[PDB]
Amino acid sequence: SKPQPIAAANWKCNGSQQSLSELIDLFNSTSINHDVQCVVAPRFVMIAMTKERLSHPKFVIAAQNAGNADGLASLKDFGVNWIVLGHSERRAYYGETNEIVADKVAAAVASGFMVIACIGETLQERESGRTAVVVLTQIAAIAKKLKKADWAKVVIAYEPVWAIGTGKVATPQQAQETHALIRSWVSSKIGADVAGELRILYGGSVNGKNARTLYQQRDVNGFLVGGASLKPEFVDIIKATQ
Repeated sequence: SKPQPIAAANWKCNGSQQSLSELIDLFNSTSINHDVQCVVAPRFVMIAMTKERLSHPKFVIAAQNAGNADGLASLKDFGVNWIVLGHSERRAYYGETNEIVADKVAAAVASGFMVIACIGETLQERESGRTAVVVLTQIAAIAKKLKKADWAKVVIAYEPVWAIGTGKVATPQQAQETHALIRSWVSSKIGADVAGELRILYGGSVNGKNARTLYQQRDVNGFLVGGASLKPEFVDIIKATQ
């Protein structure tokens, strides 16, 4: 049976204090009837106001990236206990190595954070048939820096770069193939119980209309949402996870 689903909002640099405060009031006033962990990641300079205003018991606040000693101590002091590491984008755009993100996941877990690590291929890798190789390389790099017990604090988000902000969502079939491959590797290499309890979320052009038929697939455990998370339809994406 599936582990607890997650619905995560990444606001990037978008929204004013007023527009974001309207979304928070909507979230606060929503009755959620099933078991789900909801996550909101505001820009750094909006973390304090979000902290003060967000009250729903099924919601936690996350930071948008954390590159060690430095900012981890600061975020921990401020009450923030989740981080979202956007590696598929940073790799594609700037050349960020797989070892860098692996080291960040390990350092965050050792400081007590829950971590959503975003892994994924480029348009060019997908078209050349290399999705499996690319994705398996990323998960393997992360695993090298972890011990078995650490996996309880890790969540994977499959976020192919061609689906981010483009309007081109993966089909339920494409998401299921990738999620199944990741889980299979984890079962063989790390352990069968670890694999069964791992959350694997899908991200890239998720919306209120397409979320339900993505969630039905065997190995999909929730969503990472960018553009549509700045809109009332985020509540529909939460409801799609049952």
